[PDB]
Amino acid sequence: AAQTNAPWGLARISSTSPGTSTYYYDESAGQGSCVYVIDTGIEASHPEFEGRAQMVKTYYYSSRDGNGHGTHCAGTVGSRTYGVAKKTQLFGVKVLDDNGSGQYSTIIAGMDFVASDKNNRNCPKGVVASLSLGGGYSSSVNSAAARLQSSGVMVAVAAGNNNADARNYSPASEPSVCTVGASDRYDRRSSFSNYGSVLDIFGPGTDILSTWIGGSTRSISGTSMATPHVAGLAAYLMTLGKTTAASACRYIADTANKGDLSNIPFGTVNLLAYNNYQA
Ligand SMILES: [Ca+2]
Ligand SMILES: [Ca+2]
Repeated sequence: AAQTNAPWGLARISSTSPGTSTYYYDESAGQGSCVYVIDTGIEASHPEFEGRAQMVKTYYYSSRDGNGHGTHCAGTVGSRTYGVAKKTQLFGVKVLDDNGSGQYSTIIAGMDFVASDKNNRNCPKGVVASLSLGGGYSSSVNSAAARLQSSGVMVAVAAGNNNADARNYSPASEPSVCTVGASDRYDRRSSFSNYGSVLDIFGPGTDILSTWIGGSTRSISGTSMATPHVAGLAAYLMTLGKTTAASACRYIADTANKGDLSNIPFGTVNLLAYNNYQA
């Protein structure tokens, strides 16, 4: 299948070179997989989700996304127009308030919730969790991410936007999950992206168009945006049977575009997420 005039990030993950505008993907499109977006919530009623999104848990007064951030990330995972895996099922877990903030205890609870809740869902091709959040180092937050991964969920997390070594941020610094940096449309490391040996992979993160609240769209930047590209790609690959939740991060790194990025510090991987599609 081919989506013409796609957002640049989608085109980039289906190309060996920058500058293309078509997103090439297998029609299966993540059908049968499930992605939990652990964030500010998801505007499930947005036409772009086609009824495939639902809120399953909130830690605040409402399950509504009053911010936009969660809806944007969910859109990059699985919206019709802006999504990597266009037929996946999306589950929203609201651990961040409408200002985009949350305590570590709540974020941890949200991860442990997903590890249990997945056992109640029909996700035959597998389960992914996308965490576009983080803050300073916490061994408890890292431990929760490790638990979620261990329970059989592919965990993708943002590297952070401090232009620093991600070793000092959580859950970015947990080695067992998939830590995602951001790149721009000219194959440069995004100027804000964290780096370091704990990074597993890069995805598109600068000027990413996706869904927003109020049934709208907008373009924003961050490692928050790169992370759902990788989460969606994992769901897509799991549906194709190419990999499993336990080894998807490794498989994505193995099959990535290598050496394409510039402004990568020595010691950080030069790997860009790639779906290896061939018609
Ligand atoms: Ca290349
Ligand atoms: Ca890792």
